[PDB]
Amino acid sequence: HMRVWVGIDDTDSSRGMCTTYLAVLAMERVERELGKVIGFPRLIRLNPTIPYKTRGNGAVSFLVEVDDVGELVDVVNEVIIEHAMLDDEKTNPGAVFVDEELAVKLKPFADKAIKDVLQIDEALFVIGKYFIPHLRHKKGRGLIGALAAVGAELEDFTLELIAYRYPERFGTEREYDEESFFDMDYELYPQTFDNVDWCNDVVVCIPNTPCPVLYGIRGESVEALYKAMESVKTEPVDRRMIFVTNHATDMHLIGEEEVHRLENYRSYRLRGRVTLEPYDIEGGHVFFEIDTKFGSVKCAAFEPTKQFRNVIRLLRKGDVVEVYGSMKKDTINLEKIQIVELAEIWVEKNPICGRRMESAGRGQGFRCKCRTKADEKLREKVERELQPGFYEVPPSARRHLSKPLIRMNVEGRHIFR
RNA sequence: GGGCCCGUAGCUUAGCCAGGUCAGAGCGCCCGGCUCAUAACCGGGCGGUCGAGGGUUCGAAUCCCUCCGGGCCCACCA
Ligand SMILES: Nc1ncnc2c1ncn2[C@@H]1O[C@H](COP(=O)(O)OP(=O)(O)OP(=O)(O)O)[C@@H](O)[C@H]1O
Repeated sequence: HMRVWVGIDDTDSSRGMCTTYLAVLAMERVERELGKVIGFPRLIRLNPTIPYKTRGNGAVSFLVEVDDVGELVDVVNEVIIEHAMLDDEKTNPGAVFVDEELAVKLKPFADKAIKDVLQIDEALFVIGKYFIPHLRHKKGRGLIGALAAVGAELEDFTLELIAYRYPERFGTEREYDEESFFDMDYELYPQTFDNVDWCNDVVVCIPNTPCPVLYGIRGESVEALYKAMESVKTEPVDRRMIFVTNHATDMHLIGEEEVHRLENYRSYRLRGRVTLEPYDIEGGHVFFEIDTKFGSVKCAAFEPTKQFRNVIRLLRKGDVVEVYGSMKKDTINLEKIQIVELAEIWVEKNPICGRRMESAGRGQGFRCKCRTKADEKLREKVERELQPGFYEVPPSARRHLSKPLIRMNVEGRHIFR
């Protein structure tokens, strides 16, 4: 007997199925034909800016205890040769079978696949250092996510109960009783979180894709996911599995503290002062700029962000903030932001008398219409509405890796349920 | 004492000095849609009679008179 970590990635299709699903099918075969599957499988989300991602850049791995690693590999290669969309060109699968003892040695790699950008060669190099049995299909871009999935270190993590439909019910649209999910959220939240967007009315955990996935509930315990699991009404649940994921951890973010430049296709946490004030563009798309330890940084607050814009617009030149987000097209697409300090803002106004006064020459104060005389203008402090604290985008906007403010222990949280 | 600017839906604005689809548009808002691929025109709807008053004309947001409100400049007196 031996302990081997199986890792899989890039196997789905635009029109195809899910990668967690194929890992479940392989698991079943391992469980009854080769040995046992130890504990909960793992869904490790990686760099959410990769262009190759089919929709979320999620990779899968699971511990196994088989008698002979050779058969194991064949068995898994098979499940791929049958349930993997090898047809598409956006799908280049890869599988890894690393010995448990060796998993740890991959934390640096997985880490680099989550926060930065890697290359197929880099994955093949790791494989080459420990002669890790692997499966490279076509290009094999999957070997990246595969290794990562196994090496990814979870110091923090959330759980996710994923239920799949019956095969015949595929393609067709899912049938379910919405209202049951709110009863569910209204009864288990925060425990189970990011499952519904009230102030935007939506059920996020229920996809609308070709994927076998019926629904997918996130929580902080099996207890919650369990209570939730039965406390909901939907079509009959065929297969179902609970995954340990780095979902809602911010494992992708890079503190400014730890780097010099800021490259595109990466995410960070920065502090800065609004140099240029907020502003829209067709579609409800808000933008602004902050002065940073790097220079002039621009922040995007796209429409899908909803109620977030209602806060961002309130930002004024000179405010101190902390922006969390990924950078693409040289901009930081806000996922959440902290309002550290607010800059007061005054206004110049011409005096009165009867009524208001005008300007009498460049250096000659102001005179009435009311025939009077005054020297200075009416300066006034304009109280703001915006307030310091942490503001995040709404549930329906959340990105898998994005840590919801409900999980963070910081004061000044304005939570959007 | 004189000389200018500017005011079109809640904002920001086309059109205005070539007056005859008297009202276009982006944001907002109301209402939907997409998606648990951070996402640079996703939609529909309501919404202005064009600062106020007045005059010319077959007719003005659109040319003229003046007023309200914003705001500016040059001189003079001292
Ligand atoms: N940091 C990275 N650098 C380079 N390539 C990466 C990186 N992270 C992931 N990849 C590659 O991006 C591709 C993602 O494809 P994949 O099909 O896994 O998307 P998915 O969104 O995970 O699919 P699904 O969510 O439907 O199961 C894989 O080849 C993965 O190896």
